[PDB]
Amino acid sequence: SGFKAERLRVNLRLVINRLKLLEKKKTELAQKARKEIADYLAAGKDERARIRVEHIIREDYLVEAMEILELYCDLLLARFGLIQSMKELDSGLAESVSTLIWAAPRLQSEVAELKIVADQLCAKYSKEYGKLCRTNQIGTVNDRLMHKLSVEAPPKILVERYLIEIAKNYNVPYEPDSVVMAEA
Amino acid sequence: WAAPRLQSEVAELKIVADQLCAKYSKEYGKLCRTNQIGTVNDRLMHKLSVEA
Amino acid sequence: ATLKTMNLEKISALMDKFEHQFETLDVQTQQMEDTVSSTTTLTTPQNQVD
Amino acid sequence: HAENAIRQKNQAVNFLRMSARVDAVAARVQTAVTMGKVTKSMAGVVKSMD
Amino acid sequence: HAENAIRQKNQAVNFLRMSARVDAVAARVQTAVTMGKVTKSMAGVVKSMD
Amino acid sequence: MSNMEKHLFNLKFAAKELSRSAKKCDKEEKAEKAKIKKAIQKGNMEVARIHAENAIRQKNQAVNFLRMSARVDAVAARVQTAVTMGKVTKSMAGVVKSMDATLKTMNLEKISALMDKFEHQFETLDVQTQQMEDTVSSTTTLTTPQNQVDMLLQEMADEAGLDLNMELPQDELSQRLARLRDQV
Amino acid sequence: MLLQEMADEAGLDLNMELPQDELSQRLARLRDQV
Repeated sequence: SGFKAERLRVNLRLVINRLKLLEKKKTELAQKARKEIADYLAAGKDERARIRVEHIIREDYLVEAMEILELYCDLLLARFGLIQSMKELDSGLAESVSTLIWAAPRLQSEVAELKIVADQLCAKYSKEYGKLCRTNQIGTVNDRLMHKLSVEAPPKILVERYLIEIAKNYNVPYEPDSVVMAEA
Repeated sequence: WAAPRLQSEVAELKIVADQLCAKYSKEYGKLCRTNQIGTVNDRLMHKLSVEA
Repeated sequence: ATLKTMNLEKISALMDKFEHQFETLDVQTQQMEDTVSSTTTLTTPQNQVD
Repeated sequence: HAENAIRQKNQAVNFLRMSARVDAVAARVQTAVTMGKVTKSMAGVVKSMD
Repeated sequence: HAENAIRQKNQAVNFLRMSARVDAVAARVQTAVTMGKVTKSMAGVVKSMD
Repeated sequence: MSNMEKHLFNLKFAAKELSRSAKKCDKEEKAEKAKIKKAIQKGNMEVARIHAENAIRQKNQAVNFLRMSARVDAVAARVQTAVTMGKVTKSMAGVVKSMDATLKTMNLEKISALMDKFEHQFETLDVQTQQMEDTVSSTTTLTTPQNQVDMLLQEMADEAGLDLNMELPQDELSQRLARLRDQV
Repeated sequence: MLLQEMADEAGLDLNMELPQDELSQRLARLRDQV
């Protein structure tokens, strides 16, 4: 009881559709954002440009994270026979199932169906496994994805390198923070 | 053997299986579904396996 | 309101059913045409068409 | 189109043959209608002259 | 447009093929209607002449 | 008119109203510019400045209305998709429901039966035509003697230059497959 | 089943077969702790 295979199958397909669409939209919005950084740098407002590129870095990391989750949903669909057949969790699926349960509370603001995918996977493999996933006590959640959805501020050198590349591309004079470039 | 695997797509295949079980008896039908009867085609069972 | 009454899971279902019901209508056309073909076999001998 | 051409070729012969048979029957009922009119007229003449 | 062109190319063949099959059936019910009229007329002639 | 069609109608109307407002501002920038020239020629510098401030004001109003019109069009274009795709979704839902009913009342087993009966009943009508024609043939045997028909065919064939003798009673795969049946 | 059917039509996610404040909970925990 609780678990319904078709709820999981339908919602996995929906999650892929929604992620596939959000990646495109967010990629386009990053173009518009980078133009705005060049405008701030041209206006000599470098100290603000630094804080505006933190938004760009976070959206870029998020788009990369959405690509990883798209892949794990597509993997659970490809090997959906195993999910439905066994009662134990296979090794091949452990990364995917644990990561999707871990990610859902972070992403479910944007990708509402991802909550239902997580809830069904917890109904299948039990609530206790679901709790061990959400904290990564299960030690199986994908490390790169957890990095990409971290709440920490970007490294100062990443911010500076972003400004250097954007400034170069839009032919705007920029001089990077000497202290940060030295610390690197 | 195949009907329970395929009957999502090929609905009539259920009726074919049900009639063949009515003909040759329910017990033969059960021995088929597990291949205890040792007669189900091997290549077909491979091709409908759930393994990656 | 409309995204409640026809949510994406319900759309997914409806589209699956739509597709599967046109598979069935293809099966039905095929066997109407096979019947008509056999019905008028003597009016179109194969060798004459060839 | 080839199968239609050969089909309508063969339908034409079946209709032509049936038309010939129904004409042959129509030609016989014409004799029956006319020879009935003649027989009643002769019966009437016989009665009048009697 | 390329996908529309190829789609309507293939729809045209399916409609043409179905039209040919429905004609073949219409041609057979024409025989049944006409041969029914002939059979009733012959039945009527037989009764009149009897 | 649906509740959403009303909203679309009002959005399309607001977009045009803003577009007209931009056109009115442009035509009044031209009108005020003409009045600046007249006031300068008459030395009325105070009145010239009032028209100059009107010209520059209506220049800038025109851009704001034009920009707002573009934004309201973009929204009107999206609610058009929502209205049309709603009509399509309801029509598909209706088709699915109709076909579900007809595929119940005339399922494929019932169609199979009906088609078998159709074919078998036209076999019977062929048997009946044959014996009507055989009766009519025997009925009018004396009107068409065989030898007279044969002679007319031969005469017409002679005129046509056709060599086929018409008095006489005028595939190999079938023959070989028959020989196989005899050999076993 | 009738409730679940009507909820499905309404698009409501609440499963109707199942048996479907924190200050009260905390004040209860206090009573247990003393």
